[PDB]
Amino acid sequence: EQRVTLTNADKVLYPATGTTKSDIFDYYAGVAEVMLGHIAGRPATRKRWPNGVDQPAFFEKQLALSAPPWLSRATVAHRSGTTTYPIIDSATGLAWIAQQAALEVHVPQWRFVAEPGSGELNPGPATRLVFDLDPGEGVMMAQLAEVARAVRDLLADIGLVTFPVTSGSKGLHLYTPLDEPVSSRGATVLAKRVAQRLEQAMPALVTSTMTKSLRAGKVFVDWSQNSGSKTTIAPYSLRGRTHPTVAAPRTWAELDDPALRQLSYDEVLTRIARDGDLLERLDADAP
DNA sequence: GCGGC
DNA sequence: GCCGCAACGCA
Repeated sequence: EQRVTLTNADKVLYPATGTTKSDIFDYYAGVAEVMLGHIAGRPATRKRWPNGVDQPAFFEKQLALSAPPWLSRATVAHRSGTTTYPIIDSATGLAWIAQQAALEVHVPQWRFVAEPGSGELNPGPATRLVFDLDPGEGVMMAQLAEVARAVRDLLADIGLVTFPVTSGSKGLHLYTPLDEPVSSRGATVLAKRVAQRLEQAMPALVTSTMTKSLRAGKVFVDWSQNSGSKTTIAPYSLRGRTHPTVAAPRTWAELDDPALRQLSYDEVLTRIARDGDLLERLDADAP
C-alpha cells in the first residue's frame, strides 16, 4: 500500500524562481504517466538537493534500509561491490522521489529481467540506444541540430527511429528503441561506430573522443553512455540547475526552429496536455 | 531528508 | 550535532 507524506511543502529548492517542494511534487505527479514507461524496470540513480540547488547535492544509488517497503528494487554487481537500487514504476514512486528532493533521476539503457524460475531480477539487454550530443565552447545550434539530424539519418539507414530530448542542461540526448535488443556491450560498439562514421563526414563539426582538448567549436557525440555501467538523466527528469529545467522530449520540427531552448517544468506540463508523450514509441514494451 | 551515531 | 549518502574508464 503505497503512501508518501510531503514535508516542507513550501521549502524553496530553486531560489531563483521560488520553485518549492510542493511544485516539484506536483510536477512529478503531472508527468508520472508519460515518464514511468521510460524508467520502468530500470535501476534508479538519484541526485539529491535536500537544501536546494544553491546547496551541496549528492548522488545516491543504494536504497536506504528505511525507504518504504513497497518500492520495488533489484541488485546490481559491479567492479568492486554490490548495489541495491530502487526501481521507480508507479506514480507514488515519483512522489517518494520528490519528497526525497531527488530533483534528478538517472537510468541506464537496460532493464532488469526476471530469472526463468521465480523472479530474480538481473540486468537484461539494452532496449534502446542513447547518444549525448554535447556542444563545445561556442558551438552554434545550427551545428547541434545538424549533427542530430546526421545521427538520425545514419540510424535510419539501419532501420532505427530516433527521438530527440533536450537534456535540460546543455546537452541534447537522442534515443533509439532497438527492435532487436542486444547486450549493452554490443550496443556500445554499435553506438561507437555511428559516432565515428559521423566524425568522418564532418570532422570540423563532430568529435567522438571525449578529451576536452578537442572540444571547442565542435559537437561531441558521446556514445559511451550505452555502457551497461553508465547512466543517463531520465526523460522528463528535472535538472538541479538554477532554473527548474527538464530533460524534455522534442519533435524534429522543433529542432528546425532556430529558437530552440531548454524547457522549464511547467512548459513540459502543458506540452503533455497538448501532445501527450512524444516518446510513446520509445518504451512501448515497458513493465 | 533522514537514520546511525 | 555530525556525517554519509556513487564509482566510469583512465583523466
